[PDB]
Amino acid sequence: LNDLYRRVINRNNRLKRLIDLGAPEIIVNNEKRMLQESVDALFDNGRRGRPVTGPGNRPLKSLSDLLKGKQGRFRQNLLGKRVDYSGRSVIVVGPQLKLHQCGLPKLMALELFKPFVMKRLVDLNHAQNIKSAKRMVERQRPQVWDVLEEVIAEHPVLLNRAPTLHRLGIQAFEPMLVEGKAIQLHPLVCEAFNADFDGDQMAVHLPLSAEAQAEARILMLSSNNILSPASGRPLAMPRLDMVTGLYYLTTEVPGDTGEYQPASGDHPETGVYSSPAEAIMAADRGVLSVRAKIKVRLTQLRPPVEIEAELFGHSGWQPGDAWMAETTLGRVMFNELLPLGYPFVNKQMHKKVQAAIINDLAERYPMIVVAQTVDKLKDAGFYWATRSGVTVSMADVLVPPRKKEILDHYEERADKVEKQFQRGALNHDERNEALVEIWKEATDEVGQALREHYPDDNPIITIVDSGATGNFTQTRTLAGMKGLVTNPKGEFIPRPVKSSFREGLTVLEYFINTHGARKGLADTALRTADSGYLTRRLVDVSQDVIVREHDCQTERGIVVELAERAPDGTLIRDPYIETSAYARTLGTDAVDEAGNVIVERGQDLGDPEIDALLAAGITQVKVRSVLTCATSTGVCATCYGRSMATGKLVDIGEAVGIVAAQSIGEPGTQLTMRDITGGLPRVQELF
Amino acid sequence: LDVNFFDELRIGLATAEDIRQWSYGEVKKPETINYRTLKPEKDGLFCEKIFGPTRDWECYCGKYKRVRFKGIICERCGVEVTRAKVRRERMGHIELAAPVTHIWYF
Amino acid sequence: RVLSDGDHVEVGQQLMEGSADPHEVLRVQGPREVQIHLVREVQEVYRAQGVSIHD
Amino acid sequence: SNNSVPGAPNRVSFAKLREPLEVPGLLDVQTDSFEWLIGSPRWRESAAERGDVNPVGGLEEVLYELSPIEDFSGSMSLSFSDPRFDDVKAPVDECKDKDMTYAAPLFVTAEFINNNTGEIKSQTVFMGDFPMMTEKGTFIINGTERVVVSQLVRSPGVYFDETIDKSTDKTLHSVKVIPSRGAWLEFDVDKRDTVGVRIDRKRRQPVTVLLKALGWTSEQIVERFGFSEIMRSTLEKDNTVGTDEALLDIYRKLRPGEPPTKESAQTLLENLFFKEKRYDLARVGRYKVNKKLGLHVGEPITSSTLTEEDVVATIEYLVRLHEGQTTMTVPGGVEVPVETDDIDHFGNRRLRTVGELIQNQIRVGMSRMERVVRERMTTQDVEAITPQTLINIRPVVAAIKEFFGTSQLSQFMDQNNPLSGLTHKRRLSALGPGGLSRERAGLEVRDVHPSHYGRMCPIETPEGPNIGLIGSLSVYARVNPFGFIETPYRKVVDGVVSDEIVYLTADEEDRHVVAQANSPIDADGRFVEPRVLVRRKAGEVEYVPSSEVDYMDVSPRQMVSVATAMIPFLEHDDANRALMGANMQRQAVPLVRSEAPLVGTGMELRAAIDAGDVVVAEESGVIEEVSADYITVMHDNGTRRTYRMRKFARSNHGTCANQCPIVDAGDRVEAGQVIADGPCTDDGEMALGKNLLVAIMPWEGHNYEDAIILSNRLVEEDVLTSIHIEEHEIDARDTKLGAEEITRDIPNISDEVLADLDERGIVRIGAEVRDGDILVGKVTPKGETELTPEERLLRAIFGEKAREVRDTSLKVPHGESGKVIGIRVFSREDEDELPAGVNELVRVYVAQKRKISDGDKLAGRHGNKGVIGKILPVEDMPFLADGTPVDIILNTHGVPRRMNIGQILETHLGWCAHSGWKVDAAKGVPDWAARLPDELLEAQPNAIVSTPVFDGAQEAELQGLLSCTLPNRDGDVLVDADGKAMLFDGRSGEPFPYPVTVGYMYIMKLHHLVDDKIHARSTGPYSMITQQPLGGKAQFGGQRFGEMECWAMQAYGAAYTLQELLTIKSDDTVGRVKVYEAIVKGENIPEPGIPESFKVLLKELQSLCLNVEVLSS
Amino acid sequence: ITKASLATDSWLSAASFQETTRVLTDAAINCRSDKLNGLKENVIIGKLIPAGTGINRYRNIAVQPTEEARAAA
RNA sequence: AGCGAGA
Ligand SMILES: [Mg+2]
Ligand SMILES: [Zn+2]
Ligand SMILES: [Zn+2]
Repeated sequence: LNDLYRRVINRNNRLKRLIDLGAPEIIVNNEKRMLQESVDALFDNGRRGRPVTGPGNRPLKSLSDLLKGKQGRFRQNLLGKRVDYSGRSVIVVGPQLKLHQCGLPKLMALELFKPFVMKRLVDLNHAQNIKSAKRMVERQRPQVWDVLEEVIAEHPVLLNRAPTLHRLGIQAFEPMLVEGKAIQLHPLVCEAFNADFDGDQMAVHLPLSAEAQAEARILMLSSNNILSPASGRPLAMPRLDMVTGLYYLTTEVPGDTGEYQPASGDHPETGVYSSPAEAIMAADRGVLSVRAKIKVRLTQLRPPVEIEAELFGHSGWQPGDAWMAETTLGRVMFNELLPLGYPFVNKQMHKKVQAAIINDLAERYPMIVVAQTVDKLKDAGFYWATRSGVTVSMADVLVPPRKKEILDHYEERADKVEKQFQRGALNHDERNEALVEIWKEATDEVGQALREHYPDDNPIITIVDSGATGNFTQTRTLAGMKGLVTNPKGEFIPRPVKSSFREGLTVLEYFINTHGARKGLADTALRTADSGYLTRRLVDVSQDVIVREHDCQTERGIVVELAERAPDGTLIRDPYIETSAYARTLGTDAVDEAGNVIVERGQDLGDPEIDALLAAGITQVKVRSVLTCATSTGVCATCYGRSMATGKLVDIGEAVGIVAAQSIGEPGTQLTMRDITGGLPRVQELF
Repeated sequence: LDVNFFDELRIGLATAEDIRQWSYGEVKKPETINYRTLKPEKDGLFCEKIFGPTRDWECYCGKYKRVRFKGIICERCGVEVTRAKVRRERMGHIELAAPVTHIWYF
Repeated sequence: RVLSDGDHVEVGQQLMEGSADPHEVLRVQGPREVQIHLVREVQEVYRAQGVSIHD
Repeated sequence: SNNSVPGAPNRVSFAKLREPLEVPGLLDVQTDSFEWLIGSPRWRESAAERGDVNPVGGLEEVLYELSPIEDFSGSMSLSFSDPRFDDVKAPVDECKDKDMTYAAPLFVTAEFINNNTGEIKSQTVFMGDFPMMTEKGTFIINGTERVVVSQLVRSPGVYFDETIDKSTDKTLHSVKVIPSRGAWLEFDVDKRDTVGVRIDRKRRQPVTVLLKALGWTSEQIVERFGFSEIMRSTLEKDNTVGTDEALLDIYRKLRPGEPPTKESAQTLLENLFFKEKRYDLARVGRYKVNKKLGLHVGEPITSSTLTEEDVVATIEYLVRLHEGQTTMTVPGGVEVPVETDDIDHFGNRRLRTVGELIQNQIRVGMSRMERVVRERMTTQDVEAITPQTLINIRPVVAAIKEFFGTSQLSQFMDQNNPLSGLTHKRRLSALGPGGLSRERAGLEVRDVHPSHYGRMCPIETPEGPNIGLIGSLSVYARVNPFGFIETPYRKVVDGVVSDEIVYLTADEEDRHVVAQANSPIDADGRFVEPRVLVRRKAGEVEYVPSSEVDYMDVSPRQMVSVATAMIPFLEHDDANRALMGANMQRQAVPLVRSEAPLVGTGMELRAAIDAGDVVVAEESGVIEEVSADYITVMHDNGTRRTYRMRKFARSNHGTCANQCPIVDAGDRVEAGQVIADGPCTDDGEMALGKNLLVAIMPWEGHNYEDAIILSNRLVEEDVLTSIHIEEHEIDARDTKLGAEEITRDIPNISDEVLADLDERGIVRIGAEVRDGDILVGKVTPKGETELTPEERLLRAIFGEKAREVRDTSLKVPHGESGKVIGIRVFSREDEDELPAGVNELVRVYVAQKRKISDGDKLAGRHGNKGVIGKILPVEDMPFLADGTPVDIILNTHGVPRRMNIGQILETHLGWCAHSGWKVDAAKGVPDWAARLPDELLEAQPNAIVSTPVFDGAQEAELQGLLSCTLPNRDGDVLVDADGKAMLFDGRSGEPFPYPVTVGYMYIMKLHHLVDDKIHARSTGPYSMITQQPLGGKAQFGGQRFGEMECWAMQAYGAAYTLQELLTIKSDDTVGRVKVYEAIVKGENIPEPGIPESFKVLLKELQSLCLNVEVLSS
Repeated sequence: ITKASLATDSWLSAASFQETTRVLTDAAINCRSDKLNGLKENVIIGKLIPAGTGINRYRNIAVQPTEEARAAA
C-alpha cells in the first residue's frame, strides 16, 4: 500500500514543478490526468482501467481492498478473532465421564492454566516468587502436578467443534485431567456436536471473568442443554450402541430359559420370583435368561396407570407398596434407571420410545434428574450392547433364496421391451422409462423377499429395525440387489446393477456405480457453501429480534387447524401438529359446542391440552404468534410462545432471532433434493 | 483516548478542511527510510516529525530522551517526544497541487 | 375434483401446476395470507426430507 | 507363475483369469516423457520402433521452430542446432546434500549468417544448467525432491455444440476453434436463422462478411454454401457488397481507433489466422482439425497454421449439422459423420506431461530471448557480432528456475511412504496455469466420464474441495505421443481371442465395441457362451450382440489405479469407502518393523519395486561382501559393483529413508532382483501396516462410533511405532551492529544449560533433548540499548557483567524432544556455498520414536478409519478359548451402513490364512472348490495369499475355506464355519453369550498423530497490523473464534463471555496485560476496553476521506 | 431477506454484511448516524450485546446480603 | 504468494 502513496506523491510533486516552470497545456493536462489516476488507484485499484500492478504482475492491495470481501476487515478481524487461552486436540470417546465432564490432557491443562498454577504454587511456597515459579513450570517440575489438580477443579471450559451449525455447537463442561494428549469427550453429547471419532479436532476455550465463568457454568453447561432449540427433541438421547444395548435388554423372546409357565396338577408355575434381586441372582446362574417373560413382585417401581388405579386407586405410595408385574427381567433392570416417580413402562425400547420417554421426563422432572437418568441409561446401554451379541459376518448376511427366479422373471420383461424397441414400437425415451419402471418393480420385489426372508434376531435387521442406525435400503443393497444407478447427468442408468455387494459387483457394475457416489460427494460441498450463505442472510435479517415484554395483550392472532373432521365423522390428529400448534399460547379461549372453556386464554398448549381439545371435538384454535405481535421492538414473551430448549416460557432477554435463523439453517446439507425448485435453492427463493 | 461514551456513531463526507485538520503534518517527499542508517526521513512517508517518534520518548536527534520530557517538541528535529504507539493514531495529508475527484462517488 | 375449463374458481386456487410468486398473493389477499403461504411452503420443503422445525 | 523378478515370495493367488500382459513400468509416464524432451538414445530407439519418420526431441523442436530468425530487413539471420548435454556436474546424493540443483550443462550450436556478404559463424552457446531427472523420476531442486505432475487440459481443435433456446425452443448450434495461443473465432448460430462469426470475442458478424473478406464472391458463396436456406438468408440479410467493403467493416470492428486502410486489412486477417506468428494450433491441434473435418487424413502433419479451406469447411460442417445431416464429404477429403462434440471426453482431455510442460516453459523463455536479440539487432554493429555475444541466456535460465520453483505443476515431493511417492507420480491434476481452478471449475468436470474406463481411476480422488480435479492414471494406461491416454485391448477376430494387444485412445474405443475381461473363454480363444458383456460408443453399458465384439479388456482391474488396486475384495466396497481407503493407503507411516499382509493382491510387489525406494541388482553375480551400509557384488565377468545403502536419511516429510540389505554373503543374485528393502517393504512386498487379531464387538462403549481399542501388547511388543526426523536450521547472519556467532559464548547461561552444547555452540551428537533446550548456541549483536536504572541497581547488587551481545539461540520448539541424530555445519568459513549473507548455517536432526497412544489415527484398507479411544491392559482383553487375547476391537455398527463389508470378508480370509487350511479332497474335490486353483487346497499356517481386485475370492470359496481351518496347536478349532468364535470377557471372566466374528485384519497407522495435533496457548506472539494473537500451531496457535461461534454464543444469550473473548482474550492491547496481572495477583478481572481493531477501522475509513466520529451523546 | 437486512438503520452492520463500498458511500452521503443498537454492531465495537445477560434489566442488578446476614456478621 | 492435506 505504501508504494501507491509514493506514486501519488511523486506525481503531485511533478505536477507542482510543471505548473511552476510553465509548461504546455498538453503536458500539464496529462500530468493532472495521471494524478487523478493515481488517487483513483489509491482509493480503489482496478475499479477503472487495468489495476495498478506490482512486482510479480499482481494488483496492489488498494486502501479499499482492506475492507471488502471474505478477507476484508469486516469478516476476518472484527466479528471473528483469534483468542488466547485456547487449545485444540483430537477427541476420543470416554464413556466413564459424567455428562457435565470432559477429559483434558495434563500438558494442555498445565499450559492453559500456567498463570493460575503459578499463583497457587507461589502461595503454597513451592516457589519463592513469580519468576522462580515460572521456571518451575517451564521444566514441569514434579511438584507441579498436585497444585494443577487443585486449580483446575471447579473451572468451566467451553468446547467448540467447527462448524457451529447451531447453538449446541459450543457447550461448557467441567474439565478433568486425563493422561495422554486427547480430549476425552462424553459420548452422549456426540450428536450435539455432530462430532464423530475419526480425526475431528475440537477447540477448547477458557472463560476468565466472573461473569464469563457464571455464564459457562449456568447457561452453557452440557447437562443444562438436553433438548434441541430447534424441535425440542432430546439431543443427549442414547443412540447407536446404547440404543442397541437397551433394545436387546428390554426386548422379549418367547421360549427362552426361565420363562413363565402356569402349568398345575404336577408343580407350581415356577415362573414367579420374590423380588427383582432374586431375579438377578437367578440370572447369574444359567437358569433365567434376561429376556424371558416372568412375574416379579415389585416393591420399588411405580406401576403403570391402570394397575395403580386398580390396586391402589387414589394415593398409591409405591416406595413401600408391592405389586405383581408380569414382564421381562431386563425391563425391570431398565425401569430401575428411571426416577422413582416415573411409572413402569413395560415396552420394547425402540429409539422412538426412548425419545418419548426422555421427552416426557424432561417435561415433568427437573433438568438435573434428566441428566442423571440419561447418564445411567448410557451406562446400561453400553454394557448390554456389549452383551447383546450383535456382530457382522458373511454368514449373518443371508441372501434371499428366490433371487434368481425374480431376476429371470423381470429380465423376461426387459427382453420383451428390448424386442418391442427393436421393432420400433417405441422411441428411446419411452423404452428407457419402461425399463426404469420394470427394474424399479424388480427392486421392490427383491427388497420384500429379502425382508421376509430375514429372521428377527439377525445382527443386521436387529441394528436397523431397533432405530439404532441405518435404513433398510442399505441392508437391501448389502444383500439382494443394489438397483438403478444414477447417470452422471442425474438420470437413471437402464442397465441396471443386479448384484449384491456380498455377491460382489462386476467391473462394469462398479464403474456405473462410481458415478452416483462421486456426484454425491461433489454435491455436498456446494450445498454446504450455499447453506452457510443462507444462514448468514437469515441471521442478519433476524439479528435484532429479541424479547422485550412479557405480554402485549394483543387480541390479534393466527388460527391453526389441528385435527381435520373425518368424512365419516371423527377427529384424526393432523400429521404436522407437533411443529405448528405445540409450544404456543392461546389467543382466545377454546369453546366446545358453545359450551364452557376447556382451556382459556394464555396457556402453553402442551401435550395434555391438545389431547383435551381433540377429545372434546374442536379443531380450529386461535393461537398467539410473533406475526401478530403488537409490541414495536422485538416481540413479547407470550406471543412468541414457549422456549423449545428451556421447556418453559421465554425470558425477557432471549435473542429469539438468532435462534430462529440458526434453526432454519442447521438442517442444511442434510436437506437434499430429489423446473420449479424444491431444495435449498427453493428455500432461498422463498426467503 | 476512548471510553464507553459512544452513544452515537456518525459517518459523513470529509471536506478538505477536515482532512487538513486531522493531519499532524504534510508529507511532501516520497522517502520512506534512509537506505543506510535505517531511520525515517524528514517530511517522508514515515516522518517522525509528523507521526511521532519510532521508539518512545526521544526525538530524532536525541536531545531529549526521557519520560519527564513528555509532550515536549525538540527544536532541532521537531519530533514531539511521547509514546511511540501514537504512530498508529496520527495521520498525515498530501496537499494536491490540483483538485481530484473521489472515485467512490464517481 | 380436478380443475377443468368451465368450473367456478376461488380467489386463491392455484390454477396450474407449480408455485406462485409471493408478491402476487400478497397483493391479492393481504398480509395474513402471504404469511401463511410462505410459512407453509418453507415448512413443506423442510418436511419433504423429514427434518422437523417448529413453525 | 508371477515370475516378475528373480526373488519372489510364493504368495498364491485366487485369480481365475490369466493376465496376457504384465503390469507396465508404472514410472514410465515421467521418465519416458523427459527422455523424449532430452532426445535420449533410448527415446530415439523407442520412437523408431513405432514411427521413425520424424524422431525429434522437444528441445530440437523448439530450436527448429525458433530457427532461423531474421531482422526486419532480412539482411542477417541467426539459427540454432544440435542440442546436447554434458555430464551432470555432481551425483544425485551430493546434489541432494548441499542444496545444489541436480542439473547438467546444455549446449546448442548457434549459426550466424550475413546475407549481404555471406558468412556463417557457429559456436556452442551454453544455454544453461538444465535440471535433469533422476532415474526414480523426480527432479532435485534446491536440495529438495520435486515432481512435475501431469496436467489435464482440453486439446485444441474444432468443437461443435448444440443447445436449445428457451426463448424459441429451437436447437441452435455453435462451434469453437480452440487454438494454442490464438484468436478464438466462433461461428455461432442464434435463434434467428442467420449464421454469424464472432471473431476474437467481438460483437458478432455475418459469416458472409468474413467470406467476402477472404475474397469470396456471392456466386461462389452460393456455389459452396447455397444448399442451405440459412446461408441464402444471411446472404440477402448481409446488405454488404464489395470485398473492399467487407474488409473495411471487419478492420473497423477488429482494431478500432486506428485509421482504416485498404492495405493493412488483408495483413490483419492473414496474420491473425494464417500466420504461425500468432495462431499456432500445434501438432495435436492441427491433427484433430484434419481428422474431424477429414481434409489431410493421408498427409503427415506440419505447419500448424490454418487455411481458408479449414474455416470454410468448418462453416460447411456447422450448417450441415444445423440442417441435420449425418455425414459430409469435403472436395478432396474423406467423409466424416456430422455430429456434436463433447468436452470432457478423453478424446479431448489431453495430458501435458513433464516433457510438454518443460518444453512450454523453454519456449516462453526462448520467445523472450529472441525478443531481446531482435531488439538489440538494430543497435548491433555489422561484422563485430558473433552468436556468443549475441545470445543472452539469462531469461531462459530464469524461466526454468521460476518454473521448477513456485510453478504449480512442480510440486514438493510427497514421500510419506513408497506408495505415496509412487502415486504422486501418475497423478493427473486438472488445475494449474492454463487449467480449471477449483472456484471457476464447474460441477460437470468433477464427475466420471464413460471414457475414463482404463485411462483414469474413478475411485482414487481427494475427498476435500478437490474431488474430480485430481485423479490417478490407470495401471495399464499409456500416454499418447500427442498427449492423450491410450489403453490396452486384446483384439478378437471371428471370435478368436488372440494375444494381439493393441493400444487404443478414447476416440478409437468409442468407434469400436469393447467386451469385458471376465467374460469366460472356451480355452480355444473363443467365447464359451453367447451373451458376452459389452460396452459401446456413447458410454452405455448395454445388452450385448453376441459374437463379433471387436475388442475386449486386457484384464480386470484395468480401471483402477495403483493405490486402490491394493484393496482386496474391492468389488464388495462402496465407491465412497474404497475412495477413502485408497486415499488412506497414502498416509500410512513406515513402521519400525513392517509385516507383509496375509491377505493382499498381486500389486503388493510391483508397487514396491516401481516405487524406486528399493535397491535392485543391476546385473547378475555373487554377493562378495554385504554389510549394514553397503553391498559389494562380484559380477560374472571380473568386475564388481558396490551399492551403498542410505541409512536413516531424512525424507521430504520427516519420515525415515532407511535401507537394509536382504542378501547374505554367499548368495548368487540375478539382475532385476531386490537386494535391499525400504521403509514399508518386507521381502519385496509393500507392507504399510500390520496383521492384527480383530473382533467386531461393541465393547463397553470404548469403541464407540468408529473408535478403536487396542491391546497394550501392541505397545509392549512394539508392533506399532514410527520414526520421525525433524530438522532445525539456524544461521549466523551479518548485521549492521555486527555478526551473530554460533558458539558457547552466550549471555546469562547456566552451567547445566551449556553442558549439552559443544564448544562450537552445537549440542552433543546423539543426545537426548527436550522442548526449549538449546539446540545451537547463537548470540546476536545488541548494538545500543538504553538500560533501566532499576536494572543497573540490580546488576550492582550482583556485581556481574552487564553484557551487550543479545542472546538468540536455536532452541527446541515447544512440544518436541528426542535424540540428536546428526548435525551438519555448512559454513562460509569452511567455504560452503552459503547464500549471500549467512556466515554459518547449522542443521540439527532430531529424531523421535513415536509409539501408539490415544488420539492416533488407524485404519484398514476399506475406509474403516478411527482414532484410538483406549489402550487396555492385555489382561482385560477378550481372549479366545485358547487364551490368545485379541489385538483390536472394531465396532459392528459401522459396517452395514458404511457398506464396506470387504473388511469383514478380508477378516475371514485373514483368519483362514493365519490358521492355514487343508481342503478335505478325500472323495474328489468339493464342488465349491472345483474352480479353485491348484496349490490352494492346502496352505500352511501364516501363508500369505492374494485376491486380485475384481477377480479374487468368491464368497462361496471363503465359506468353504473357513470350514476347513486345521487346528492351531491341539485339537480345537477356535473359529466355526460361520467365522465367529466364542470369546471370554477379560474383565468379568464369564464367556460372552454369543459367538463373535474374529479374524486377522491388516490395519495401518495413518500419519495424523495426536502429538502433532495437540496444541495450547495462553499468551504468545501477536499479529503485526492487528492484535488478535497469531494463529497456527507452528507459531503459537490462537484458536479462531470465528463468526458462527459468535452466533452460537449469542443464541445462548451469553453476552459477557462473548465480550471477554473478543476484547481481552484477543484484541484489547491495554486490558490484556491487565487481565494477566489480575490473574497473577488474584484480583477481579477489570472492565473490558475498546478492541484495537475498531480503531484501525476508524483510521482506515478516515483515510478514505470519510469523516467518521464517535459522538459521546 | 437481503433487502430487508440492507434497509436497516445501522450502517456499521450493513457494511459488515455485504457490498461494503456502496453501503458506505450511501451512508456517508446521507450523513447517517448509527445508534449501535443491534447485535452485530455491539460485537464489532466490542461492548456488551443488548441480549441475554446484556440487557439493561440484568446488566445492572444490585446484589447485597440481607439485614439478617449483616446481623450474622 | 503458491502447493498438498484432515475434519
Ligand atoms: Mg468425522
Ligand atoms: Zn405479543
Ligand atoms: Zn531532537
